[PDB]
Amino acid sequence: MAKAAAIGIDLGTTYSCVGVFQHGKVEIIANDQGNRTTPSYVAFTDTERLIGDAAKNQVALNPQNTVFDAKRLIGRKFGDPVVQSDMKHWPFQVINDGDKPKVQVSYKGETKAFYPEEISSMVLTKMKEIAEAYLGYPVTNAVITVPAYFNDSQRQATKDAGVIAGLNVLRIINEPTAAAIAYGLDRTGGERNVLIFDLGGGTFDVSILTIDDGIFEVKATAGDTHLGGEDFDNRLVNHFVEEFKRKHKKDISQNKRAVRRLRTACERAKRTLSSSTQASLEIDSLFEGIDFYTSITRARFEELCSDLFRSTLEPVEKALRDAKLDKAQIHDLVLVGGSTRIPKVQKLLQDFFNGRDLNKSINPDEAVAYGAAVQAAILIKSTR
Ligand SMILES: C=CC(=O)OCCC[C@H]1O[C@@H](n2c(NCc3ccc(Cl)cc3)nc3c(N)ncnc32)[C@H](O)[C@@H]1O
Repeated sequence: MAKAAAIGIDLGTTYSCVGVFQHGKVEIIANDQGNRTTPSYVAFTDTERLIGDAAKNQVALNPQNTVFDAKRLIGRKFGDPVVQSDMKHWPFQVINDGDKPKVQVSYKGETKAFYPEEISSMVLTKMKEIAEAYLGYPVTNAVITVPAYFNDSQRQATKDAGVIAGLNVLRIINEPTAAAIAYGLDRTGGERNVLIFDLGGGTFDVSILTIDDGIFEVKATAGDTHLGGEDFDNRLVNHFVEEFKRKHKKDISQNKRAVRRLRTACERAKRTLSSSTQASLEIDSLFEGIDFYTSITRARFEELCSDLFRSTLEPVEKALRDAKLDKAQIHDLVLVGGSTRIPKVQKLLQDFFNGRDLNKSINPDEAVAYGAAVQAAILIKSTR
C-alpha cells in the first residue's frame, strides 16, 4: 500500500505545530485536546511527566518544575551571555555541566537534570504522537524548522533532539523559508527579495531572503529576542493595576493569584481588540472581595503599546541595511506569529512599505508548520 507520510514540525519557543501534506494539501493536525498548536512545555511532578497542554495548564501550581523556553538554551554553551541573562528570569533552575547548560527540576521526589535538546526531544515526541494518532500508523520522517539566525551548534542540537525523538530528520529548514514556501513564493519560476515579519508571544524576528529560481538564501536577520505579545499583556496589566489603585486605594500587585487572573483577562481583552474597537474585562473578587469591572478601547491599548509597536520597524530598517536593500526592493511581505493579528502592527508595516500587500491569509501560528509539511512531502519523495 501507499507509504507513510512525512511531517513538518514547527518547534517553537513556546508553542509547536505539526502538519502533513496529503492529497495535494496541508492538514495541520489537532492534538488530543483538539488544539492545532501545542505548548512547548514539559512539566515534572511528584508522579508524572506532562507535555504540551497538560504541562502548560498546571504551570501556576508547579512553576519550579515546568520547563519552557528550552529553544533559548539549545545548542548554547552555559557561558553564553544570552544563557546567563535568560537564566535570571526563569522559575526553573539551569545548571552547568562542562560548559553545557542543563535544566534542573524535581521529578518523582528526585532531582533530575536534562540538556535542552532532551527537553526539545520530549516536545518532538509529543508532536510525533499527535501525528500518529491522526494518521493511524507510526511516523518516522520529518522536517524540523529553526530560526534563520541559528548557528551550526543550534541547528545540530535540534537535529539531535529529533533523532532522540525517533525521527529521521529529512532537513533542518529556516522558519521564514518554511513561511515563504507555505505561500508558494518559491514556485514563481528571476530573483525576488522577501521579508518575513514574525511577532510571537515573546520573540520578534525579521528575516530577508532572496529567492532565485526556487533557491533560498538568507540575506539578513534582525529582531528583538524579548519582544512579543506578553509585553503588550504587561502594558494592560500595569494600566489596570494603576486604575484599581486610583478607584479602590488598594494595590493588587502582591497577591500572586490576583495578578495572574488579571493577566489572563488582559491577554483575552487584547485578542478581542484585534477584531473589536473595545473590550470589557470583569473578574469577581479580584482583591479584597472586590468584583473588578473595566473597559478599554483599541485606541487606548494602541496608545499604551505605542513605543513597542513603533519599535518593530527598527529591526525592519536594520535587516534592510544588513541586506544592502532599499525598502522598495522588497517584493513580498510575510506575516508569521499570533501577534501580527494586531491591526496597528499591520498598519505600521504596510505604511512603511508604501501600502504593499501583506501575505497573511494562512493562520500566522500555522504558516511555518504548513511550509515544513509541504517541504517534507517533496523531500520524502526524493529520498525514496
Ligand atoms: C494560542 C495558540 C497559539 O499557537 O498561540 C501562539 C501565539 C501566541 C501569542 O499570539 C497572541 N495572539 C493570538 N494568538 C492566537 C490565539 C491565542 C489564544 C486563543 Cl484562545 C486563540 C488564538 N491571537 C491574537 C490576536 N487576535 N490579537 C493579538 N494577539 C494575538 C497571543 O496573545 C500570544 O501573545
